[PDB]
Amino acid sequence: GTSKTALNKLGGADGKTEVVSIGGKTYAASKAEGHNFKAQPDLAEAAATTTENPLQKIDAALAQVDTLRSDLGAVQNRFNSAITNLGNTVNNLTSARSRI
Amino acid sequence: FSSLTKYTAVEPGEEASDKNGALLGDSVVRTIQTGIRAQFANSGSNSAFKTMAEIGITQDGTSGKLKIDDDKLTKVLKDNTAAARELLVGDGKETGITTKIATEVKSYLADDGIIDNAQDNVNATLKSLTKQYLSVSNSIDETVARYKAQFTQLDTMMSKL
Amino acid sequence: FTANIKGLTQASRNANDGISIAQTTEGALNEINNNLQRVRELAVQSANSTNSQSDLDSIQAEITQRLNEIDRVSGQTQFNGVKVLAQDNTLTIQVGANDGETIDIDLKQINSQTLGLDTLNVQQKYKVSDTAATVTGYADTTIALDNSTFK
Amino acid sequence: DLTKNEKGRLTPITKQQSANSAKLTAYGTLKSALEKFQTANTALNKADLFKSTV
Repeated sequence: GTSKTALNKLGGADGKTEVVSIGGKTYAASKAEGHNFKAQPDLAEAAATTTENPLQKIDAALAQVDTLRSDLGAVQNRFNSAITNLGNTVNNLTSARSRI
Repeated sequence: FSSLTKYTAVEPGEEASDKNGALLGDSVVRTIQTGIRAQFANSGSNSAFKTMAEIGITQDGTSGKLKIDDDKLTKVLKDNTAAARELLVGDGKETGITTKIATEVKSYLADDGIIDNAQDNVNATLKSLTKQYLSVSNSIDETVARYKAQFTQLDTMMSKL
Repeated sequence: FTANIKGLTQASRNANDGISIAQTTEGALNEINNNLQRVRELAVQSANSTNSQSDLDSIQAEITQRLNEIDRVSGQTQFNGVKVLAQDNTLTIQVGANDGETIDIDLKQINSQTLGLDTLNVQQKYKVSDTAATVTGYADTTIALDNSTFK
Repeated sequence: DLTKNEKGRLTPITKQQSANSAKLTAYGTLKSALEKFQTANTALNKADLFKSTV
């Protein structure tokens, strides 16, 4: 909660973003405010200058999409199994109580 | 597709909800949506503009609606229609969005198609559930027969008194 | 059995949480694929050098800013404590004889900004035109003559 | 106990068949959608129409 006067690096595509460096790591002051430090003590930011080779970044993004849809399918079949199991339990118990 | 999403979240405080979503317990439509959206991303164009970037066809920020820029699309098409010709049409024989979409739809309508297989599995599942319904119905009939026998017995006992 | 009632209720809410996970994963997938479409659009637009670099930089800045906006609005929506891009949490279904086997789901830190897409810049930095001895502006000062000598 | 038994026995599995029927109807609706995309594709895939200079 205490603002520190310190040397701030360049950040952003234009470089006009005035990125404050805290603890030796540069954190973008634009999104630093309003973010919970407890969840992510050291978030990633735009480094100095630029990062080239966009092809591997696009490949990583599409891999992320693929793993997200795979996780979605896993969750889908998981709660489908849970739902069918609980429905079987419910109908078995209601048949039993009708019999009893 | 966004209309196919039916969900009513419930907190632990309230009891169980009877209503079930129409498209729930089924992920094949989600797979179809993902495949359609991915194929919509054109990358086989003969021109260097593989993407529809220069034309101005922009998808919505949060959803798949094409927030088309009317003035941008108009100014681009008055700039050059050849870019549009070479963008999605391509060669016109095999390359192009329309060709692959049509081929995959023709695959889907057939027996090997994923939608046809999904509906076949659906009818098989509902026939198994109909067999279960028959089993439960005959058990109900037997139990009701016993209950009616007991009711007639009670009537006879009350008549004796 | 009284524990049966609470077990059934919590199992139903766990299934509802799983359905919410599926729907929010669909929402996240839609958002990230929209972002991917925008990013490949930007890459194709910036591949050609005929367009102005200032417009490309402005578009890059806009892409980064609304990517930040969508990431933060996704990370500030936490209902029932389920959310993927923000926190690491493990959820296990209770084995109260209702479920044959208990399954544990882990929601880890999953974000696209780690991949470094925001770090990208379409235009390489150029050296600024430097003027020597421009002699413009001033510096604010509060110094004054010494009190003792002046007095 | 007649009312409880009846209420239990009327609709034990009907929700599953209703869900299956709703899924079939959704399949039909998406089938109609893909037919309208076939119509659109037939309309547009014509490569000569971009040559119009009337």
